[PDB]
Amino acid sequence: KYITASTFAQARAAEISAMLKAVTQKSSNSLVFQTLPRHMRRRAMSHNVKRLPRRLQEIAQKEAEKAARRCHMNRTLEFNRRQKKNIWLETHIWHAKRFHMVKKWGYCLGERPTVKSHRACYRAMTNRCLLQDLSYYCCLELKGKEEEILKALSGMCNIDTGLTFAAVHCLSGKRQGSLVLYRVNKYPREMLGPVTFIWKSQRTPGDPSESRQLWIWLHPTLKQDILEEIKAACQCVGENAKPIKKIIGDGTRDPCLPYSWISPTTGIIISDLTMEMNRFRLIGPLSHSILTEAIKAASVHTVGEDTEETPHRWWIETCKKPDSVSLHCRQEAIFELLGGITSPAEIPAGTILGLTVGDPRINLPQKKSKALPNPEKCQDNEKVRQLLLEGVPVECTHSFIWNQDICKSVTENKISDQDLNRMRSELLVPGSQLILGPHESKIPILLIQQPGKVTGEDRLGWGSGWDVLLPKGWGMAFWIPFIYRGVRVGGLKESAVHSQYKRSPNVPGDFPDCPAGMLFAEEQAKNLLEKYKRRPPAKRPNYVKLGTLAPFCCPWEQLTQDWESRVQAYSHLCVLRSRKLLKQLSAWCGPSSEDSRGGRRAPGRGQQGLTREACLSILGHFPRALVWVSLSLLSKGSPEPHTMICVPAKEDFLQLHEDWHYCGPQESKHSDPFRSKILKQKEKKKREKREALTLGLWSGPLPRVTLHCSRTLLGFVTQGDFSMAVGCGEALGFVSLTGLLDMLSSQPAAQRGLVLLRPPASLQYRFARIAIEV
Amino acid sequence: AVFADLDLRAGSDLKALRGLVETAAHLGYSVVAINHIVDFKEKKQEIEKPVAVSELFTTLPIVQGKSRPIKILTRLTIIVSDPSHCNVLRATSSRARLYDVVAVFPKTEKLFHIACTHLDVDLVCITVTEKLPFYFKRPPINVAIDRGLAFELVYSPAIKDSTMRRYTISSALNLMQICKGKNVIISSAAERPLEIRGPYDVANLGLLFGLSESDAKAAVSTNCRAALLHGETRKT
Amino acid sequence: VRFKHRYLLCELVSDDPRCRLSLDDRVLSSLVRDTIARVHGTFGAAACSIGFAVRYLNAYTGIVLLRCRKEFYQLVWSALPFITYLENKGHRYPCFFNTLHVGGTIRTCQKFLIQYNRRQLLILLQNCTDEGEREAIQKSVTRSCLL
Amino acid sequence: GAVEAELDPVEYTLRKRLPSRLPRRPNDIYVNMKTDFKAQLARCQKLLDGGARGQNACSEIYIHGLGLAINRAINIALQLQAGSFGSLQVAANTSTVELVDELEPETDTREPLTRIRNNSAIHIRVFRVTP
Amino acid sequence: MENFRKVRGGPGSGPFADLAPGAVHMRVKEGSKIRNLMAFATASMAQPATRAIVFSGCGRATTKTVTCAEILKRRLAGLHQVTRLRYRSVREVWQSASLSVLKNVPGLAILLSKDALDPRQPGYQPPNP
RNA sequence: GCCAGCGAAGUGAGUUCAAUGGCUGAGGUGAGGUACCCCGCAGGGGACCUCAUAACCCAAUUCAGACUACUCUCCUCCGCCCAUU
RNA sequence: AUAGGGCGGAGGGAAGCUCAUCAGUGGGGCCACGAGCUGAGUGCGUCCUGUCACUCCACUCCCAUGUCCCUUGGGAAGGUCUGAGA
Repeated sequence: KYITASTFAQARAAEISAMLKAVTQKSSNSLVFQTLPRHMRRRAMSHNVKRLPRRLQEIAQKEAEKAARRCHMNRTLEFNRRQKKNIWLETHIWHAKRFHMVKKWGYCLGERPTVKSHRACYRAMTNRCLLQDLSYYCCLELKGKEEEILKALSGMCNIDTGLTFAAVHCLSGKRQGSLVLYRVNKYPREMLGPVTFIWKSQRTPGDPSESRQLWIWLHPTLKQDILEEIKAACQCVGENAKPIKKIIGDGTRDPCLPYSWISPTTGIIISDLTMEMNRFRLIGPLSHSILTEAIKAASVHTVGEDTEETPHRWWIETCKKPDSVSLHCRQEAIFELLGGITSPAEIPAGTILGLTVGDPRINLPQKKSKALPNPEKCQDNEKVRQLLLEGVPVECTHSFIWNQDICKSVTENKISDQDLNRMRSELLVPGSQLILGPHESKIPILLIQQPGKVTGEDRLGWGSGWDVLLPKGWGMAFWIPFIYRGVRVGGLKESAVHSQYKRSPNVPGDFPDCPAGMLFAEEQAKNLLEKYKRRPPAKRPNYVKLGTLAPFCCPWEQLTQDWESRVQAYSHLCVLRSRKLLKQLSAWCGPSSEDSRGGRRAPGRGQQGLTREACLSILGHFPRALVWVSLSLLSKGSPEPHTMICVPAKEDFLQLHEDWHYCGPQESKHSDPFRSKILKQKEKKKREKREALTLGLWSGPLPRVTLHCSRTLLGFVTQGDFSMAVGCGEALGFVSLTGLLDMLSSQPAAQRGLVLLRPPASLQYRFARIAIEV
Repeated sequence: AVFADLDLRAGSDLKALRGLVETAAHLGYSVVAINHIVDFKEKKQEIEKPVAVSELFTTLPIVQGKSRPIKILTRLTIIVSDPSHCNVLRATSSRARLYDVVAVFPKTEKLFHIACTHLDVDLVCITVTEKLPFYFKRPPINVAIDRGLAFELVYSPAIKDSTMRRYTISSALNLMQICKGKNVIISSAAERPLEIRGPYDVANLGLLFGLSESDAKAAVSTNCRAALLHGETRKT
Repeated sequence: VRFKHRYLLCELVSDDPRCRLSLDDRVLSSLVRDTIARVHGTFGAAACSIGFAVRYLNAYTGIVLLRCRKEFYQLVWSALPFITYLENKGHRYPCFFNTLHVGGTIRTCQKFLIQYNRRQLLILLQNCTDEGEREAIQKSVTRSCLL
Repeated sequence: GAVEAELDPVEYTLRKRLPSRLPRRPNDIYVNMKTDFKAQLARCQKLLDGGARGQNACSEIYIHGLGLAINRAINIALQLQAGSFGSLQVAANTSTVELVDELEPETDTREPLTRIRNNSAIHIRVFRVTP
Repeated sequence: MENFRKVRGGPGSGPFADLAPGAVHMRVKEGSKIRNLMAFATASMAQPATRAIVFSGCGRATTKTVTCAEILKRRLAGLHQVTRLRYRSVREVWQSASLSVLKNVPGLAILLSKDALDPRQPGYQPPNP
């Protein structure tokens, strides 16, 4: 019975070794204070015991036997004085308490969390839920006649190049649009700025005779640029109160801002609303469930029967109309149908669905991070397919927060957020949500989702982000019910991984334009030059020996002038964001294979052909251009920011064909004749006591852009990081057209996007796969 | 990443042979080959059907690591003392084309020179037991590393004798000064049913021989992979 | 103010299972500390004796866990192949076999023992083919799901 | 305008909201395409052998996949039987996955024609049967 | 390109052999056979036969026999299908001389039935739409 | 003066009987040398060779700030004494 | 005057080498879709008949169970206080 007796020993070997590791995780050196989860650890557990839970406090009372001045000032008037400098949003007391606050081009906003959550933000974005605070995006309301709000803007969006908004007739009632503005119709290809655009007209008039509104959602670096362009294009004309608006805006309220003037001839009313209402970007698959379960629609049947004692009479006149009563039931029925919808990835293109919401702090669950899955009922199959295919909620889309006098009355009541918190201590409800409702906060909001990676065919729905638009008075009061459901909130760095893993460039300054990108790249050059002079030598690698001007991303004032001097010798800062020509450029770099006739498939359903004369006609049509490229490393690579893309040679393709997993060649070092002027400078500085060009700065950038390195450099990388989506290094940067079509003409054969890259801190060429996914 | 490919010198009976296979399958071994002792005393040529492992073993080699079947090979170990016996290896290379990897045991430095240059073998048996005078010369080593020829070091010091422990560690270090570790394997003979060591146990036993700090792990994995890779083109 | 340890696993793989019944912490500490003095000299016999101690040993299973330092793990882990002739009242010939050298970290050293134990009982199913032993495997799977 | 020049993005195919709940007590694996084959079977092996380490306990796994994915989602399941070597019962369940395609060119006079399409899926369910 | 395929529905087709079902086969790749097999699958609802339809498929046909049985579920609405997953050995010989190689492709077979699975399903689990 | 918490998977290191600053080779910077090459202003640059790269010290939930222990190093401010003109 | 040699003090929101191969180790990441669900074409059957055959036409080859990717002890991690993550 040795084979039987050996089974009892090997079974207990799996039992004891499993119990030695399971109890010890719950023991933690037999300590109660270290048994808590690592997200729920506070170091003030010894001074005051009240920072602990109730059931864990009873053991700590038994452990207590074994183990600066006051402040009496009006803090509201203190923060009112501090708001004169910055903008100071309503949710600043939430963010500054637990985030690293860094002042920027606008105001100070949250960038990085104090707790380490870099892997946690991506994990709460593809599986769990997440939401942000993006309130710096301004809006420009333009009131005017329909014939005048399009003729002054038709020479600004460039109809035949990108997405249109003028007469597309589908982005009008149903959904929103996204496009890039320009200058006046003289066609300069100089000034450009991305704007997510929204149309809405009233359905029951159905004619261009009523009031038509439209908003310009923009970035605060473009706020000096867009507002001065629309002004130039259309017409050359007690108690303690909370300062919900700005102090910069209210201090300029009499002379200049908000810019609300009228036009005599065109009737265009420019309504500058920089901080008039707040915006929250809610991103995630489970973000579609906490938007449905926590937010409840306002009961229009309960209030409008007999209760009439108090204003909010603007909703009473709405409840008096019988058409709006049946319409609010249709707005709630699709909103309750959103619980049947499992994810916001399948909803066609930026839909808009506004409804009236009774405020979600009525529920306010006692537990923290109370995450719930879906119910097991999955009925109503025909109702889901009605919204997936058509997706036309024009009757249900009723943006009621676009009225001027009604939105003032939302903020006019000045409700207290702490006095309602006492109501749960006065009523003493143990486990019920009982709030008396003769008059409640029956104010509407707006729901707009955003798709991610539409042009790229890799994921098709990575960034699925809702936007909850709401007035200015309802700030942190609407923030706090989402926190107790299981949301981990990122900042600006989490707003930076939102675009670099979605293969779109960042909106503040990473794309090079004339008014905006030159100011942020200089601001980017002031941060790392301070960090470069901060570190003493023999600790940092030198940059004259290894590469070129780096990590300072401004040689493209002369780099794009150099690549046209190479071709044409044998209008500036142009970006080819024209998706009709990007379909052709995707065919050259994307498919790199050959089986019978075409790349990766023999039918293709397209046009395959080699014509080098038509490629030269594109270069003469668009001179001095610059196109972004998404690129994918194969193996053994890690992209940094500001890394250089280098053209491979003929010997690089022969070695990779001979051996797989072959690391690229190294770089021969370059001579540094600027060292002799350093001891000339140091000995002259000490002579005059008894132009700062030390270790990589010089104003001589002309001959290096021609031919300096061994491999010819052609492109840069702005967003350089390793991806958690693909599983390897995924860089993102900008190249030129003449750099591509010189490489593409050399290889009509097998793989073409195999182009080496070289980081400036290293000397090792590493190859990636260029593929333009538009 | 094909790991733990060593060779055994084992034939007495089917009970002692299968016990070494099941023990090597237990530890880490995915390639186990059986060597045959051929010398100048009896002068026997049993090439066609020496063991027929695939016709005797019960068709299931199972390891507890990667959980893959074991590629069992057949290798030959020729003990050569006189140069007249070395001409037998050049005559049987075209008559019977079996024994995929061929290992030869030289004894004379004049015969060691033609073994590294002229004689077509795959591995070189280097065992020094009980005062065997054989010194190493640097030009016959420098040709064999460029050719791809490997060198064996068969050890069994822990059970039989304590005097044999010193000759295996001293004759090894005479080779480590010259060969530098380009292609060196360390296999072990096993006559008793327990004369084998573990898969990661060889990695410190190569460091016990010196020779490296990291490449001693590659002496059981990488240099043992080059024996079948170079010997396959010799057969075809 | 703390020392970095190394924890190496061993396994006795041999026939005649009366040798597996004759295992003790007093015998194992007198075996390993003696065979280092037989292979190495008095240097490694005491440089691998100031941190060397036994922590985990099952005579019915055959898993040996030993202690050693960061500076002296290469002397114990090289003395493991030269351990023969466990002298006792009978005739015994065991020989240790390493599995994975764990750098400290007892928790994942016990995790590798679980995955080694699970792979041993799955191969044992078809090779043994016993009705009374297969019911004992079902007692091992069911009690492991209750953990 | 579906012949000359038109953008054609594919939006998404609904799986369920279940993969917020399914990685707690069971384990679910969505087999993709053009990533790797050797990596995907290794992810099936580690997640099946994770006891009190993976999520809570190793009990059972099952594998999803769409019409291209089920050519290789069946490949990782049958190789697990010879790999894990134990009694693992395989049960499969087929269903219909709806697929809404949107195509819309950059033209004022055009409107996005939303096509209807369906695709086949499988639910290969691997038990842990006591031998 | 000469294949040699063995058959490894082995024990389960015992009670199916007494009913004489209509077997439906999809070898590797054939597009117009989808219009041909569904012509008889629709006819098998009208022709007098028992509720037993036998599908098969391997290689690349394992993703086409699922779509073939799915369209018949939109017409016949069967309530029980047994999908079995078994090794299928394919030994093809292609010319480079003649080279032989053994391939172990996955297989799939769908057994649409309605009446015969009433004492069945201890652990078989057919889906019931 | 006094009053407010959540047992629930997974920290760009995340261990908890307490993992991780590794080796070799090639560089950077800081000294020293040239029978070597190029540019021709006695000069300079490149190539090659030798050597230094540390001390203080260790993550146990994390972050900001103060304080303290520091030198392979760089920047600013100076003192003392020697020698020279 | 020559900060020429030697030494010492005070101060900074000073900083405390990098890169390539290989190895060890704790982890993390590693995307449900081929416009193939009445798909297309070829030769016969046939113009209504296909237990029709062929094309990895969309290469995904391979005894297929990671030779995949990234990171892994600091400026003060050390004490030891104040403050935040309600």
